[PDB]
Amino acid sequence: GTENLYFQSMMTANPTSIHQRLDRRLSGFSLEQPFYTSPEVYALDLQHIFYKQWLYAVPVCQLAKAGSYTTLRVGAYEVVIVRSRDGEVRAFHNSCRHRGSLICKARQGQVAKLVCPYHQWTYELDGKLIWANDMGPDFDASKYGLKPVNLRNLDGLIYICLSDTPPDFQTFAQLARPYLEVHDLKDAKVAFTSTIIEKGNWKLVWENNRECYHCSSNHPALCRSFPLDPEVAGVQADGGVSKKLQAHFDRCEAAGTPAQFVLAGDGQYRLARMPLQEKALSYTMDGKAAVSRHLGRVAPPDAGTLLMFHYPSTWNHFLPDHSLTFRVMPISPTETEVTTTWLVHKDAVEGVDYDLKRLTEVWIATNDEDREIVETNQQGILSPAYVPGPYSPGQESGVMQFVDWYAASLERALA
Amino acid sequence: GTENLYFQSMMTANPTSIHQRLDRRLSGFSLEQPFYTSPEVYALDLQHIFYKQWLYAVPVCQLAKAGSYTTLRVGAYEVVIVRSRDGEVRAFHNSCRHRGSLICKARQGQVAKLVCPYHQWTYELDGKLIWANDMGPDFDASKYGLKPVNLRNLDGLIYICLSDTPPDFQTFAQLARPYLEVHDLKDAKVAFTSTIIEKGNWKLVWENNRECYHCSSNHPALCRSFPLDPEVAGVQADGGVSKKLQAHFDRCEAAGTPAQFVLAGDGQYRLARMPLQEKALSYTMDGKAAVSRHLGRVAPPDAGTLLMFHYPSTWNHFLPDHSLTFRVMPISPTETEVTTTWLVHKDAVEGVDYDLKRLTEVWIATNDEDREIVETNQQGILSPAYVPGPYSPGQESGVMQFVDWYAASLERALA
Amino acid sequence: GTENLYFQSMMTANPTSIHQRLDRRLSGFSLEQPFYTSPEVYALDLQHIFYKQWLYAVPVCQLAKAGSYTTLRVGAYEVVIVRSRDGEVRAFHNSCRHRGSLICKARQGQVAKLVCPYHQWTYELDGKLIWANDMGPDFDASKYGLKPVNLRNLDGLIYICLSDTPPDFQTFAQLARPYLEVHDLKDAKVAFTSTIIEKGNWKLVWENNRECYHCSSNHPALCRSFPLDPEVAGVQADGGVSKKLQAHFDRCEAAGTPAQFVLAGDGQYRLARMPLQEKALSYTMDGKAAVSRHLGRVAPPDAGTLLMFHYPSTWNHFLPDHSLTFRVMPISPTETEVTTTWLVHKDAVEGVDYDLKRLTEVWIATNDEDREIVETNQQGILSPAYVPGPYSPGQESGVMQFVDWYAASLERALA
Ligand SMILES: CN1CCC[C@H]1C(=O)O
Ligand SMILES: CN1CCC[C@H]1C(=O)O
Ligand SMILES: CN1CCC[C@H]1C(=O)O
Ligand code: FES
Ligand code: FES
Ligand code: FES
Ligand SMILES: [Fe+3]
Ligand SMILES: [Fe+3]
Ligand SMILES: [Fe+3]
Repeated sequence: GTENLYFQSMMTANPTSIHQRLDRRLSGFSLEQPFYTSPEVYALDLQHIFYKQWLYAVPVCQLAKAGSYTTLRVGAYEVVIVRSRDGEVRAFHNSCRHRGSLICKARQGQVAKLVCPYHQWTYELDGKLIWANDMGPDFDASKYGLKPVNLRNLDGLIYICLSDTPPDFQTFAQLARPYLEVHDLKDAKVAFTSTIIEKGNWKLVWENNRECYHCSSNHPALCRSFPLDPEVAGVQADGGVSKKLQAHFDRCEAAGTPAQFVLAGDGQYRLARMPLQEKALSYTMDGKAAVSRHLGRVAPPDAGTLLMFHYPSTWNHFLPDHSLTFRVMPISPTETEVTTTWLVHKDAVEGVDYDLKRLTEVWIATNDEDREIVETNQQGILSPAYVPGPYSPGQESGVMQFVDWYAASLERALA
Repeated sequence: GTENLYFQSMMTANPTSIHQRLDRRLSGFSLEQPFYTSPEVYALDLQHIFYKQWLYAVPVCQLAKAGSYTTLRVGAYEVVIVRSRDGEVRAFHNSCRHRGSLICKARQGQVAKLVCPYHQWTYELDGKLIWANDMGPDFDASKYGLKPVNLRNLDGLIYICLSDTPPDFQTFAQLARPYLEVHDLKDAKVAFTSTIIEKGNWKLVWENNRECYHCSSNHPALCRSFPLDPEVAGVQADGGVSKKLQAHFDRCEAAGTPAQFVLAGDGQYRLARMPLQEKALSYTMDGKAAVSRHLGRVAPPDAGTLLMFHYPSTWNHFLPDHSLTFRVMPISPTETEVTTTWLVHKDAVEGVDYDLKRLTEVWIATNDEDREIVETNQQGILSPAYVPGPYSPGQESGVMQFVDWYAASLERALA
Repeated sequence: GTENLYFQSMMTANPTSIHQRLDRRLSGFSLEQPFYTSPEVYALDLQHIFYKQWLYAVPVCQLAKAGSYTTLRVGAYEVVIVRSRDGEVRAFHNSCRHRGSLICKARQGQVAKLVCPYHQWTYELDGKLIWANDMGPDFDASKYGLKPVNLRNLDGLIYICLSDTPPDFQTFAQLARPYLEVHDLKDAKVAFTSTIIEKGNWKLVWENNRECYHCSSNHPALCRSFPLDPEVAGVQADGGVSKKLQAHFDRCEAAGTPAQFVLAGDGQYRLARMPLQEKALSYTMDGKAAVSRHLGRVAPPDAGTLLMFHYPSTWNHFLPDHSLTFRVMPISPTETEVTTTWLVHKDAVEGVDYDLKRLTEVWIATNDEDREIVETNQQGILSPAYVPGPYSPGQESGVMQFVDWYAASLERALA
């Protein structure tokens, strides 16, 4: 399979020479092999991208209850996110300060205190070490609380940053709020979660995500509701919006629902509320709303889909009736974890207000089709005969946009 | 298992120092550990041996039909071999020139055109890019056809070479033709294929193949039909042929069937038509022909077995009634893929002219026994206590011959 | 799982800089990450610790019969231990001197001679090559006997050393004999063996073993019979023995059973006969003897447990009724094999004198609980946020003792 091909390919690969490769890179072409296949570049992507930027973790509604927690792995980091006694959500390194053990072993739960399973060093929900057995009179517990992790709440969506010197989150947060607040995500519940591993590099997952050049042949279910128009998927709107699209933005905004396409100065994130195809209202097989009790106050009913990406961790679709978040996490040079979360109103009842299959089938199928595509792409790229090829200017503008953001971010980090 | 032992062994291994190891190598001894166990030597074997020499791929009869194709992996290369519209068989890198994707995902099939599953760039069966959607007015498709792979047809057997500067194939092809043509391989069909992975280095598979020192204890089925006489398996005939053997060569050649032992000047290949044991006619449990409708025009009926090896990819047995090809492909430092293909006349009918079990049981068993032997050999070699030992001059002349060819080829490539 | 976390963690890890890390190490703290996670340190641990020190292999009673043998893997070494024709137990490298093959493929068995399965080079049970087929007149078999492995018999327990220059074993052997001889281990049989792989570094297995700081929360079955008192598990007795403990040592020694705590000058090994909790006599759920026919002549019946450790390979519990040996063998940087062997009197009859479940359930459970603990510890340590933490002086004195022995041994080896 791909794991073998990965080993085979790295055996004869030329040196990574990253500065030389970055120097000769042209924006209109796919990346040279080792960006997608080498452990050297993968290590740089972890150190300089995933461990330095803000990352989407989970919806805040998963931490609704007192003492609730959820855990996730980011690269080699094990993080626990908890609702503290004061109602604040905080994140910590899930590593006991005694001898290093994980403290929370389950993916989610509720606790009164964080108690290490090894020797029961006990921490308060704010990270403070409040009991350590028989450590002697010269032990200073104030030096041994859990190590915090930088955390922000983006209007009901929890973001974290593993750096001691996180970049600016506030510009993004301020920009996004008008678009997100109308979805009332703090009042959501998780209706379903799907976690899959795709056997391709995280950048291949993103390049695939940032175009619909592949969609008509590969996504029969999605194409019923999501338009193939390159302006929707891509970033050609940044230079100017078509009349048809602006007319949609205006219908939304006349109705009080922010829609207008906005792209970060540095290209890290984009928000836009795009029309669905034809008469579709939601990502379903019949095109109608999946949930009869809407999540948020979006108007009009055919307001379409709020697209939001924030590199490197997340793309999202916020519809009038429900919302979907996607989290991208690196597993190895040729493996990527994608977590899709369906959010519905907290009072929407499964079997009454929505049907689980009807709610999820379209994107379950789509993700599976994307995974197959990404994996097939990865296998060809592993050939030593692979060379960069040209992106379509009309169909892949969004791919070039992502690859530029990635290369610039890496260049800056290596400076 | 062996994968663990591989990791354990490389941890404490001395540096590879390949030039120093090559310098001190004596031809009468097995190779020092890292030749059989190290990823450093494995990488050199791929780069300098498998990616530079002509390799057996598949019988041409698998590409009998219009638009037929077959795919194979050689190291990290994914290759597709196709019968083009003009009747020519060509090979290409199975990597789309857009973003790199595999084009043909199945092991075999038929197509009208080669259509990439990702964004449907469409290629003619000669590799030319004939359609690429929405690539703009400055896109030159003539720069983006599939990359060709050097290919030859050795009398019904397809060989390929991954180098842009392939070595001479013509000397071998010219020498082999008289021996092969009488088997009419272009009129064969594949009756059966067996693919196994042996957990030993590709060179251990070859060293095992090039002797029958192990045969009497390890191959009860084979020994019924294949002689143990070292002159048969080995290369002592190169210095002079025994009277008994020459008498066999003469029976064949008086009957118009080329038999005489011939060995390449550089040792890369050897052809010889050798007698079977006793009264055996074929590789069966009862010694009689497996197929009643013969593949080719070999005479007399006890002409025996045409042995042909061509390093590094193939050994072969061509009998009067059917033929067997073996393809050796490297998987990792301690793994090798061996593909055995049974060829019979295209009009031979399974259940009438041959029985599948009767046709295949002997070599299925033999390959399994060889695999066990090679794997057991590999495990001992992984010990840091392993040191070269002496080959038997009488029983292992053919092993020394292979190891010399390998070492010389590596020396020349590193020069 | 852990294998992924291992790969993730090594990607961004700082250089190992082992001399710098060793230089700054403080004895009161857990080790810096790469000691527990890096392949570089693992390679040094194999080369300088496991391949240089004496290691426990198996009880001699497994080699009771003529021509009996047993095999084990130590790192990448494959070793065979055999009872020779003269009654001596010897060990050899299980690698044929011809081409390297394993000779003995089974874990245990009996043979007349050691016959290589490949080409049947035949060795006497003392390693001498007595037959090699068709090797020519200039073959000197005296140069090609099996390579010996240094072996000692510690009062019924077989120890080996992979170095050509083994350290002193005699000081340990002489010290241990009075304690061990009363267990009559030469008259034992193996009642049961359990082999498990724990997904943590071998040093984490040892650090866990050398404290009961974790025991009250994690070992309900064990705590019924094994005391939590830090003086029992640890090495605080080295500076002076409590009155209660000395009273126990005196009961044993008045009765002729050596008990007194003794610790090696260099800390490599320790023997002590410790009291069990409450009225317990053995490691059972009811606290009574597991076997009605005792192994050895220990007195009094509540003499408790003879604890013996010898780094890096073994800890042991010798009770009045039966004994348990534990063998620690490295598998990878984050994997360790632990083999627990229950020894009972050779005439003790399963189903009459002991019940298999009753005999083994306590330590089967305990080992499983330890494995979970070690694996959870390993996962947290893999975080790049992991930093050394302080050991409990009162509860983890034995952990510091082991870590000191390890660091000193590595320092000396690198000198
Ligand atoms: C639906 N795909 C194609 C382009 C947009 C992307 C998304 O999920 O945002
Ligand atoms: C049958 N074995 C032993 C020597 C020849 C080899 C072969 O398959 O060509
Ligand atoms: C029972 N554990 C805790 C300390 C002693 C250790 C042992 O098995 O020797
Ligand atoms: S590792 Fe957490 S209390 Fe010891
Ligand atoms: S990768 Fe083949 S058409 Fe895009
Ligand atoms: S490898 Fe043992 S006899 Fe040949
Ligand atoms: Fe898609
Ligand atoms: Fe064989
Ligand atoms: Fe324990």
